[PDB]
Amino acid sequence: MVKIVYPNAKDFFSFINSITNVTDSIILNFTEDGIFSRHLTEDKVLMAIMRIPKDVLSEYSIDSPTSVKLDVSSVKKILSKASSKKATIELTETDSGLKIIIRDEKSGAKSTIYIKAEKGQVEQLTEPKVNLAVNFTTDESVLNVIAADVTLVGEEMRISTEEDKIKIEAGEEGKRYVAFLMKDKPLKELSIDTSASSSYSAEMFKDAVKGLRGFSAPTMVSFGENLPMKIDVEAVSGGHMIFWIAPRL
Amino acid sequence: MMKAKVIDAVSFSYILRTVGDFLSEANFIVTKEGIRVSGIDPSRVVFLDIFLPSSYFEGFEVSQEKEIIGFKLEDVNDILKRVLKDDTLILSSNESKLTLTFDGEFTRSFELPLIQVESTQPPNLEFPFKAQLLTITFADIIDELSDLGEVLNIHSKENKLYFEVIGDLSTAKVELSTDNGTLLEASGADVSSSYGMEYVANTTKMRRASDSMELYFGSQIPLKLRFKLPQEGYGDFYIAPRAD
Amino acid sequence: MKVVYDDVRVLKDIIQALARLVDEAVLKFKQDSVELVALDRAHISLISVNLPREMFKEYDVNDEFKFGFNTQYLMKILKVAKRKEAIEIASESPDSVIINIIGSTNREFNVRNLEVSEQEIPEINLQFDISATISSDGFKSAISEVSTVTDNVVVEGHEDRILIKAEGESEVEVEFSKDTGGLQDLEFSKESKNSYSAEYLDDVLSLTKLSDYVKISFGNQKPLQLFFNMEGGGKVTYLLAPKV
Ligand SMILES: [Br-]
Ligand SMILES: [Br-]
Ligand SMILES: [Br-]
Ligand SMILES: [Br-]
Ligand SMILES: [Br-]
Ligand SMILES: [Br-]
Ligand SMILES: [Br-]
Ligand SMILES: [Br-]
Ligand SMILES: [Br-]
Ligand SMILES: [Br-]
Ligand SMILES: [Br-]
Ligand SMILES: [Br-]
Ligand SMILES: [Br-]
Ligand SMILES: [Br-]
Ligand SMILES: [Br-]
Ligand SMILES: [Br-]
Ligand SMILES: [Br-]
Ligand SMILES: [Br-]
Ligand SMILES: [Br-]
Ligand SMILES: [Br-]
Ligand SMILES: [Br-]
Ligand SMILES: [Br-]
Ligand SMILES: [Br-]
Ligand SMILES: [Br-]
Repeated sequence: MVKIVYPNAKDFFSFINSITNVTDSIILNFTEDGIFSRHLTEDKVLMAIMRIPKDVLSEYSIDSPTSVKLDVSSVKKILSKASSKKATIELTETDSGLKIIIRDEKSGAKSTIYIKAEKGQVEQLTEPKVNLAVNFTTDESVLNVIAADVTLVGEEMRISTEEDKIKIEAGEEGKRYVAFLMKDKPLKELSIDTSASSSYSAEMFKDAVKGLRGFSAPTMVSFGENLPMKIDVEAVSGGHMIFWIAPRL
Repeated sequence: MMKAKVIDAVSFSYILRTVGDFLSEANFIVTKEGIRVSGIDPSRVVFLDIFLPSSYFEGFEVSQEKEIIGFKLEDVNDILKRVLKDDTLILSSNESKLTLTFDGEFTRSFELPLIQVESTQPPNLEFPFKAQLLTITFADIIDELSDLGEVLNIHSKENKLYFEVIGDLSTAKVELSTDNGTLLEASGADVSSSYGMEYVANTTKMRRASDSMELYFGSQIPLKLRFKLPQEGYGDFYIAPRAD
Repeated sequence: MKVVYDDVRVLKDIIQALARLVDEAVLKFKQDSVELVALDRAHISLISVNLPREMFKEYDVNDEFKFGFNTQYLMKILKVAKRKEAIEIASESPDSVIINIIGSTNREFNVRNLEVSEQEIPEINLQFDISATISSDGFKSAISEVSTVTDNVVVEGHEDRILIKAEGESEVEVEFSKDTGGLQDLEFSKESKNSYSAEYLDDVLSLTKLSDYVKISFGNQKPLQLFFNMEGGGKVTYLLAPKV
């Protein structure tokens, strides 16, 4: 038996949907610690990590750890409409692959989706070992405003520290963009260890933050001097959605 | 070098969105009394005239007697579509750049290089009929009718205003009067005219920047729509009548 | 004749389905009720509507009046109303129908009456192997989910559950049973299974807004019946032939 039950189908689908902004071929890893999925874009610039620990899970049964290789290109439409905040989500291994079971408490509907899937050896979860000197907390809505602003103006986003302020720049010709984020305007939290500055792909930042729209919890963003950007959110129902963005240069 | 701050950035953005339906490029004409935008559409049926008095702005400063700031409506509107619910807006300029700065949640600033836009202004007019009404009443009715035909028929009868769309196996009609409460004031002769529905329907976004409006028309003379903005601002739209 | 109904929204939900099914239809105003029976354009399904006079605010119909209309056109009229505003349908002349959308402003539509040829469909009583009553919202969700992956909605009936299914490249099954509490009522005679067009089921999904529950009836080699019992005595039935 490989079997997990997550308390909130809507939160769970937000994870699946985030990972989908990178690929439609998802690999779910059922480990001794819970479930995770990690995928990179073709250029290796954007990394998406879904990490759901077994303690936030309402049911858990993983006799032998496995990876499961799924194309969700066609089933994600169903998952999208069937996932209600009032529904629970079950993922169970079958001989042919996986079965997703959604139990709607409101409509009393039980939606079962069978997916063919290859089984593999469970891969490992490693994140970069870096010290990111700069920290701030905001919400999804702020990050999505910024993303839409920068992508309109250019293809590169420069983020830097300017004395108790985070500065964001874009545009590489006539049209420019500048934004300033500070404590309480709108930052929930801000920690500037040492002056730091970095540049990232605007498209990649937009794809990273576009997934966070399903999460209302505080979002943490960390970066360093010519280092990756980490974007981290904890779902209300448990688990983390994490994005790493490789720096330019 | 100028600087003008609008507190209600959202409403301001809907004025420019409306202008964008008629024009590709325009000039902000900036003087000590405020900002003016005028233009004629490609089909030459509509002339528009927007005036935002200095007092319309929270802050207003100019360095020149007359500053002309040319812009592409699509580009200015792409930026204005980025506006947040409670943002204030600061328009500022120099020789090369137009800057739009949103402020509220946080501070965000966009720069557009100026472009060279050929200037505009065409032909004071007597109208035999004038109506006054809430902009939302006008907007609702015109949105509803705009899907029903290509021509809007307007006529007055004993100080009553009628909007008509004559279709296939149907005819749509609305009666606007002071008695049924849809008009605030109406006065003038019994006249009749028709106008392009597309042009009239384009002005309906002014509902977000205007509470009150004035309507003037006559037989074979333009439809004038004046949308009253705060502090004596206006958005005027003159629409030529369809050949009789 | 003259009728006044206070929720044009309910009428809109019915005509929407009807407009997805057939070009022209007839609203038959009789002494006790307004009736509508229509075969879709391809003759594979039947839509039936009964609206008892009790649900109308005003009902002056002394003899049968036939309102023949273009379904797409009437759909345009019913959409000029947004929230809870009333609709008036009147007619002095048999060739002309007056529709009034009553609200902030009164919208008046003068419609030419259409001579739609009808086939006085026989009042057949059908024997179903199963009748299951589930939430209308649940039904819509199940149909929406299954339709994304198939054109063949397989419906399956047992003594304790009804199932809505896709069988093919993507296997999906939505269950409403005893233990899920999704089953409000069930009349069981025989174990049933049949497939129906997803396209035609999608055409009528607006009907799921008329009632809290839908009674679903079918059998092996039997057609699919959807019954919507509305809270005014109103009755809507959709009957759909087996696929292909
Ligand atoms: Br493991
Ligand atoms: Br975790
Ligand atoms: Br989706
Ligand atoms: Br429900
Ligand atoms: Br290490
Ligand atoms: Br997304
Ligand atoms: Br969340
Ligand atoms: Br535009
Ligand atoms: Br500059
Ligand atoms: Br000009
Ligand atoms: Br004038
Ligand atoms: Br005159
Ligand atoms: Br014209
Ligand atoms: Br609008
Ligand atoms: Br003219
Ligand atoms: Br009768
Ligand atoms: Br009856
Ligand atoms: Br749905
Ligand atoms: Br039943
Ligand atoms: Br079957
Ligand atoms: Br619907
Ligand atoms: Br009935
Ligand atoms: Br029937
Ligand atoms: Br069929």
